[PDB]
Amino acid sequence: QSEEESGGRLVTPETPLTLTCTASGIDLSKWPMTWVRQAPGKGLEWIGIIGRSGSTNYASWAKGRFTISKTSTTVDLKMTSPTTEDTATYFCARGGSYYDLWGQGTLVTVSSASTKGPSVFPLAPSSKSTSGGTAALGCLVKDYFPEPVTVSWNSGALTSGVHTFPAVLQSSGLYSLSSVVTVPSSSLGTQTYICNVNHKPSNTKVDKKVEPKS
Amino acid sequence: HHPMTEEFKN
Amino acid sequence: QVLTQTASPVSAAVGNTVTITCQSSQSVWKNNDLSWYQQKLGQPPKLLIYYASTLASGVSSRFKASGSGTQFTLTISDVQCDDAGTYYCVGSYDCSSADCNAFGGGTKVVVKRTVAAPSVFIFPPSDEQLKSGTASVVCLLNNFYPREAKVQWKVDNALQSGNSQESVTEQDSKDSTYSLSSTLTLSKADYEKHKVYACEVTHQGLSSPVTKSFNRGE
Repeated sequence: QSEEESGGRLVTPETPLTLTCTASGIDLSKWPMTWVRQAPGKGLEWIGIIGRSGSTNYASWAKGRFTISKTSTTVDLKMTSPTTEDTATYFCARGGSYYDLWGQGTLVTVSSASTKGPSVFPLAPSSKSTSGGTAALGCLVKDYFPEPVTVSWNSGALTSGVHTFPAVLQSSGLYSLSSVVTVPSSSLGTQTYICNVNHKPSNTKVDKKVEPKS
Repeated sequence: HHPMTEEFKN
Repeated sequence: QVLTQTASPVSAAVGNTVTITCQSSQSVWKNNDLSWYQQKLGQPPKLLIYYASTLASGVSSRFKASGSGTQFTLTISDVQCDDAGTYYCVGSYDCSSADCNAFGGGTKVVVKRTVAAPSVFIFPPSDEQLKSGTASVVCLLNNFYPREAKVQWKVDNALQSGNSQESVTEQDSKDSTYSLSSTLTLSKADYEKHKVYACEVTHQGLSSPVTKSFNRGE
């Protein structure tokens, strides 16, 4: 009883794009299925619906640019004349009146800019500065396009005290983000801190060890 | 066709 | 259709109550096909209420809702830290004469707490970055409340303007604080021309601004 979207990627305007919602443990003939989107920092927006037997309906604002179809295991969303205003995370959801199951979303970027992988730089814990028995350290993930990047610490074992900030769009049109963690100052000598950065759109994967400066 | 409710509502 | 929700933010202390209203521009299907959702940043929405008042499976009984026609309300009682987030209503309509469904605009819930001053850290650019021709100086304001804060950057006591960007985390689901990062971006050429780099932080929880600084290369 699960949904997983795929197919989100960078395309130039007017280039058609198909997203796929793969269902597990659901009989798609028994449920209306819905596509929804959310632009960064904005609200959810209904796109359309495919009914139990395959009939479709769409938002008035879509102007025929979206087509939903389904198989016994998937629901597709085809977007035909994308513009920059279609950049968003796209979700598939189970239901017609209301939505009880959701995918994690897939991110579509519509832009003429090129893919660029990030550089990863340390935010080195201060050799001589604390703000409460606590030190701070982190990683700066700079100059990438498109979104998203993911950051974990010590392969996901370190979660407490972690703040991964929202990406900022720079004047260059590239994204940057910082991920920081607060840790006991006493641990700086003995504990290893590695930030695991992944930018799948550029096949960039970096494991960067962050340590005090000499 | 099919009643709208059987198609689109749950 | 347009569903108009309570303006953000709705605020409440832990153990208190908030309500969120949702007005539909037209009556929903059968006067009660209206559902409510909670969303946290980076996650899909979670169903809370369907058919205007029915609690979804596994959702806390702290959530209740009512309404009919065009007028609906969601009530969150005994507010807890992890209620921080954005709440949406979804209208369901007659497909034959309208769009089948629409979302309200969302209402952010902010959990109140005691004022907390930020802990401030400053990070010089790494040598690896400097090799690339750019310098990023980072100032971290950690675990503060409320969200309002001011970061000023000074380079050899000269106030910087237009070369910093900042980003803020969502309200924390366990301690109700915010954190903020400000990045000052300089060319390597400009960075190597100056000595003292300083982040000055103003916040309601500080009696006077806090400065963190370093000297380039030390």
